[PDB]
Amino acid sequence: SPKCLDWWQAGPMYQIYPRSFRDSNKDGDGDLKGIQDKLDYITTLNIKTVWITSFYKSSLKDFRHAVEDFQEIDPIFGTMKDFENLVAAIHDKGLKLIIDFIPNHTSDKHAWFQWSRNRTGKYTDYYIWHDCNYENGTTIPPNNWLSVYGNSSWHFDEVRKQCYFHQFMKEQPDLNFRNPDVQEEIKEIIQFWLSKGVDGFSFNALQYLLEAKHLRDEAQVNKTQIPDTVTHYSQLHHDFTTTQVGMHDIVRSFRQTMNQYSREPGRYRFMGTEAHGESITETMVYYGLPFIQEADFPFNSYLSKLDKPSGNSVSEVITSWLENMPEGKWPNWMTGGPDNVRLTSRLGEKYVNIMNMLVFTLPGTPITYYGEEIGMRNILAANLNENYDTGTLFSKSPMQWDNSSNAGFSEGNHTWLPTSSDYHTVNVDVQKTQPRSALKLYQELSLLHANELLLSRGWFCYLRNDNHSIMYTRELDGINKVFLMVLNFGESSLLNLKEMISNIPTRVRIRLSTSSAYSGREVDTHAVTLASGEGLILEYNTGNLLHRQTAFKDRCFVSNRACYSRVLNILYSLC
Amino acid sequence: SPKCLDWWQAGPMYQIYPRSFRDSNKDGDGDLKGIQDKLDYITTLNIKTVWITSFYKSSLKDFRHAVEDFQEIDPIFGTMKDFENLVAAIHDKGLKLIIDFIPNHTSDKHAWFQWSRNRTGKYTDYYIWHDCNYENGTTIPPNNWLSVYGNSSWHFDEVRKQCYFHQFMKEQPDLNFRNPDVQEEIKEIIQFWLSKGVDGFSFNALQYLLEAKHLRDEAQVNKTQIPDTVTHYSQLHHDFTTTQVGMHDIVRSFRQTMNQYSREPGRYRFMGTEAHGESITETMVYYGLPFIQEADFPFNSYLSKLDKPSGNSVSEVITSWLENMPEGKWPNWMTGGPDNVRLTSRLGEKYVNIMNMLVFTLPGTPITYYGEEIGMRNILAANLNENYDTGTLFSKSPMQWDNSSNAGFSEGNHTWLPTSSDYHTVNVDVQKTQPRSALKLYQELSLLHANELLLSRGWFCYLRNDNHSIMYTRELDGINKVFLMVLNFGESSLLNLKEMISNIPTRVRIRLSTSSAYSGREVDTHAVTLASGEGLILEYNTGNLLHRQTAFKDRCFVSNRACYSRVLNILYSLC
Ligand SMILES: *[C@@H]1O[C@H](CO)[C@@H](O[C@@H]2O[C@H](CO)[C@@H](O)[C@H](O)[C@H]2NC(C)=O)[C@H](O)[C@H]1NC(C)=O
Ligand SMILES: *[C@@H]1O[C@H](CO)[C@@H](O[C@@H]2O[C@H](CO)[C@@H](O)[C@H](O)[C@H]2NC(C)=O)[C@H](O)[C@H]1NC(C)=O
Ligand SMILES: *[C@@H]1O[C@H](CO)[C@@H](O[C@@H]2O[C@H](CO)[C@@H](O)[C@H](O)[C@H]2NC(C)=O)[C@H](O)[C@H]1NC(C)=O
Ligand SMILES: *[C@@H]1O[C@H](CO)[C@@H](O[C@@H]2O[C@H](CO)[C@@H](O)[C@H](O)[C@H]2NC(C)=O)[C@H](O)[C@H]1NC(C)=O
Ligand SMILES: *[C@@H]1O[C@H](CO)[C@@H](O)[C@H](O)[C@H]1NC(C)=O
Ligand SMILES: *[C@@H]1O[C@H](CO)[C@@H](O)[C@H](O)[C@H]1NC(C)=O
Ligand SMILES: *[C@@H]1O[C@H](CO)[C@@H](O)[C@H](O)[C@H]1NC(C)=O
Ligand SMILES: *[C@@H]1O[C@H](CO)[C@@H](O)[C@H](O)[C@H]1NC(C)=O
Ligand SMILES: *[C@@H]1O[C@H](CO)[C@@H](O)[C@H](O)[C@H]1NC(C)=O
Ligand SMILES: *[C@@H]1O[C@H](CO)[C@@H](O)[C@H](O)[C@H]1NC(C)=O
Ligand SMILES: *[C@@H]1O[C@H](CO)[C@@H](O)[C@H](O)[C@H]1NC(C)=O
Ligand SMILES: *[C@@H]1O[C@H](CO)[C@@H](O)[C@H](O)[C@H]1NC(C)=O
Ligand SMILES: [Ca+2]
Ligand SMILES: [Ca+2]
Repeated sequence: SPKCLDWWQAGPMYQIYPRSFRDSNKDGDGDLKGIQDKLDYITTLNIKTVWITSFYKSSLKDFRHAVEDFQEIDPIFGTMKDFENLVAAIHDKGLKLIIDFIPNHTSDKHAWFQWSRNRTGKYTDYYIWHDCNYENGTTIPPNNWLSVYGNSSWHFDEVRKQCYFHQFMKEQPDLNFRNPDVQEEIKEIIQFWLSKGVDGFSFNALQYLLEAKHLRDEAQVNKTQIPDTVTHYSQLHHDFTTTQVGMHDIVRSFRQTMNQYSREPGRYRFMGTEAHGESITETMVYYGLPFIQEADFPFNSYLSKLDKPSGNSVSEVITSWLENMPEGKWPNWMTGGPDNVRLTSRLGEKYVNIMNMLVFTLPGTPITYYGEEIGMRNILAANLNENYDTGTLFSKSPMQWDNSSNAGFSEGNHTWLPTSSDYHTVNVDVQKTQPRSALKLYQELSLLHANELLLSRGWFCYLRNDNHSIMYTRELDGINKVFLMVLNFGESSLLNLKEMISNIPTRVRIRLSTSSAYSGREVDTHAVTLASGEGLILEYNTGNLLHRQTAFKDRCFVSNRACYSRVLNILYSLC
Repeated sequence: SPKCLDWWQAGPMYQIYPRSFRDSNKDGDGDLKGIQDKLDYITTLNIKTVWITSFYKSSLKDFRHAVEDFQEIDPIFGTMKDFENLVAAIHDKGLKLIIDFIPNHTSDKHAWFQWSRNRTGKYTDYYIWHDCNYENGTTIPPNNWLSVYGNSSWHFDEVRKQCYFHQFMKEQPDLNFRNPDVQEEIKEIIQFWLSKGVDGFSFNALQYLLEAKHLRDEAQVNKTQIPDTVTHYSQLHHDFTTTQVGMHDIVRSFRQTMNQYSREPGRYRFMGTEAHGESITETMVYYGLPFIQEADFPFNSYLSKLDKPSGNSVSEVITSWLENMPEGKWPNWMTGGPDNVRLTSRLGEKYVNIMNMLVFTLPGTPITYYGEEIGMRNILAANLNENYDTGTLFSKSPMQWDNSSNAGFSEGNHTWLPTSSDYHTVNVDVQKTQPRSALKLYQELSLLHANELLLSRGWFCYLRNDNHSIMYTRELDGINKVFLMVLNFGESSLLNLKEMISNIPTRVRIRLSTSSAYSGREVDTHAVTLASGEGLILEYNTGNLLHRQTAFKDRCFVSNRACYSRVLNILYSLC
């Protein structure tokens, strides 16, 4: 008898950017009270977890953040009581809530830093201070290290008369995780939010926690370049400021703090991490070891990087994640996020449905960014008098609920960001009346994913794939039924499935289709037609399963194998 | 009720260089059968653990080693049966046996390497192979990395037509610990020796297990130096070939393999490591974490580095180890070893006794190198027709047992190394007849250390120290007795102890003294005389202990605090 799937394994996650979900008090900024009013809509999506990005008291709301108090709410989002009412409303709905945590830096207005730049007490080495020659407005940094946004990562502080370190903007001084006073502070921040009932954290920017103690220069990517023109982050090799040797042991103490709150059954606290962008073998380290426990999964954002809808492009993201993942770990598929271009603008409107069908039929936890379920798109321009990253700001446009003032988001006259011009046709109210929309298909896949027992605990055998088409099967032993997903990223195709499967009848029934005209229509596997961005979930009966054979041992995947008993009507792991 | 001390915590360790202990078959090389004949002498020293350095089948017996078979014995030392008879003899004596393990490299005659240089099967990537331009006997290495003994660490292999990596000599190709086939091989070597009854391992050269995958050049210590004259290891910064990010996780899997054999009580398997030479904060990482288990202790060889007998020199080694050590860990004190100059030649013959008294009264496990108990010294010259390191060879001279042929070591005409000329006066037989010798005092400290309950579980308060004198106290709460160790590394001293302690009577009795004339003589703490290399263990009665006060909270140390009950007659941890 195998162990039940945890709540973070069983249902999709829904990532919300709280300043753009729903506005309650007519001021143009979303708030925690507005998320509580729309909890009913989240349960129609069969969502399991709500993931709210940062809402702490912040002096900078971008550039990975500048938090002035890790135990407070920013005023625009509400108060501490408004958050406690939201958590009670989320739990009584049967949902879970995970929140963003960034432990790397603070704001230069944090009380810890105003005490540190004065050498007040034990706060003197909460940050990384160093002597640097400064005069006439010019400073000589202790080394050639560059900030992620590009300039010397050392900044002179006139009060302390030294230089402090920052990986990000100068408003974001880096905390010193080599001393144990700072790790006790972060330990107390975790315990404060886990006490309020938060079901887990998403830790971001963990690869920047530690830097080399010797403070030696980095090696330039171009060896023969004049050292005074090195100002771009991509012009250096980052061997001393990223993923130092003691970094994963700090992450493991975060996990051990969260184990104190995850003992009682039903209240396991989730831990997730932002993946290393340029390396997938460094990402799989966060999965932990057979004897050392770490993150529950690192968030896989490699599907949200693709800017060309190709068959070989998607196929490569899938196999590379499942090949490198440790043996019995849980995959996850994130097709969009706050800092990448929305799916409709990146790939095209004809690919919205095919992409919802992909992440819901792959093995693991599908993670959904708000607006992706209705085919939302990037806004073309904005006018913001606040410090934001204009390269990534346009995917945070307010949610489109109906055809009304500000797409039914604010009920005021102004919103912090403009809504898309096509909210008259693309909105939640309109899409849930028409029979086959982007929102309707999402609700059919979310419901299918919930109660199938074949998509949640079934094997995954990835069949061959020419470009422009992806095929794979989900199957469990004692079920006598398999799902066959055919996804066509090409211009068209009329392909023969009897050649490819060799385990398929001549008449199979269509369980679901993105075009949605094939409601329950049967098809003949001799000649199946796929119209350039269409996907089918075929369902039929068979005994000879694909993973039993020796030809497919290499391309079948399962997290924890468990056969099914038609007699006893239970999963059992002995098989 | 606190947990009992393990066998590696309770008694001293005795390090034996097996080729120089005792020769059985007249061939001039010590063997495992010769160690079994002298087990009686090891129990007169009250030794708990025997530590035998490497004896595997080796093509190179120095330069950290070149092993041709990790599951065989070198012929000069005996056979597999001779080892099984030695382990049975060691256990039936009540002793433990730990052995050396080096997992970094092999010999170029290993079967794994003769299969790897031919690309035979899965052995093709057991080692680190790379393409390099070779012609006319000259080779262009893949980067500027240097071997520890100084030259390019890449060597061209004519059969494979590539370059292989070696941190040490070219006869020692480095294993590839990034693939899992090699870590399964080392896992099976550990299980093979733990099955034979070996009670633990000493892992050496663990900081060299991993190297950077990118193979980028190191940074020169002298930035403006011509790159073709960089041939010394000390001319580079070793950021890519030493202590890479995944190294401690490989050590932790070694520990987890040894936990399968350490479950039954009385048979815990010890794990020790060779310390990082130039850094003490990197050494304390091997102690592990509160939640991740690693080495039981890293071997502290900082006492064996001192080449000047100074009071401030010894005092600095002691405080730096106890300050940086994690909270409840076990210290260890190694005053000599196979690769450093013996204690008599490094400091002087007048400092042999004072150094035995130091490591036996400090808190932790004292580790003894064979010959140190009788005041052995380095030989002046040798004539070896084998590849050895002449800089460190002279501390491996054969053990001096009596005034006979070859100091009673071989019973043959030749020995692999000559014995010291002064074996007529310095030998075990002579020293155990005269009343107060180096061997006699060692047996009194070893016996005192065994059954005292104050030196094994007592606090350690390090009192003030002018140069030329070291004072410290060992005390437990419910015992009503304290030991006061006065060690004089200066030229002479007549010091007043009533000024320094303020808890001491005017008449205290001498428990032990290196000069040994003070057998049971009482002394007056008004004027105590110490003759330039003398040490006293003073013993008296008091109630107001030194660690109870607030002035000494900073300079008292204990591994696991536990008071003593005069009524119940047990240690209890609630105090
Ligand atoms: C580093 O910081 C400076 C701070 O001013 C940035 O400034 C640019 O400076 C050049 C001339 O020195 C101007 O032509 C640019 O207009 C400045 N930038 C802006 C946005 O006004 C500089 O860009 C930074 N280096 C980076 C980001 O690589
Ligand atoms: C690395 O940088 C050097 C110098 O910046 C580049 O070499 C050329 O140097 C001359 C100097 O007189 C410049 O006029 C050229 O513009 C430089 N070339 C380029 C492409 O910038 C060298 O090419 C750089 N290496 C690269 C770009 O790989
Ligand atoms: C690197 O390896 C070479 C291999 O020969 C070592 O050789 C020395 O070479 C110089 C001239 O090239 C001779 O004068 C020396 O006598 C050679 N050494 C010996 C021991 O004979 C060289 O020393 C090595 N580099 C080191 C060890 O730093
Ligand atoms: C680093 O190396 C350079 C060059 O090897 C040293 O600079 C001097 O360079 C001239 C070149 O004409 C030599 O004649 C001198 O002998 C070099 N000086 C020395 C001390 O070797 C530079 O000094 C070195 N840096 C050090 C040793 O810190
Ligand atoms: C700055 O320093 C002064 C004196 O050094 C101190 O009185 C003041 O409280 C400090 N400011 C802060 C914000 O700690
Ligand atoms: C003052 O600033 C100028 C900038 O042109 C600089 O060259 C000079 O060294 C500075 N001198 C002092 C004393 O700060
Ligand atoms: C949507 O809103 C517009 C303006 O508010 C209105 O004219 C239109 O009738 C609405 N749509 C429907 C279906 O009622
Ligand atoms: C919003 O602004 C409009 C004019 O811009 C004004 O007529 C209206 O009263 C405002 N609404 C609120 C709630 O203040
Ligand atoms: C060397 O290679 C040949 C053929 O490639 C093979 O027959 C031989 O066994 C190899 N030698 C060793 C020691 O494996
Ligand atoms: C041969 O060796 C000489 C060494 O003087 C070298 O200069 C030359 O490049 C080499 N040529 C070939 C073809 O190996
Ligand atoms: C030690 O050995 C020498 C030579 O074997 C011998 O002359 C001497 O008497 C021995 N010492 C004692 C105390 O017997
Ligand atoms: C040792 O060598 C000597 C001469 O060097 C010889 O007389 C003696 O017999 C040898 N001993 C043995 C055991 O071979
Ligand atoms: Ca940092
Ligand atoms: Ca290695």
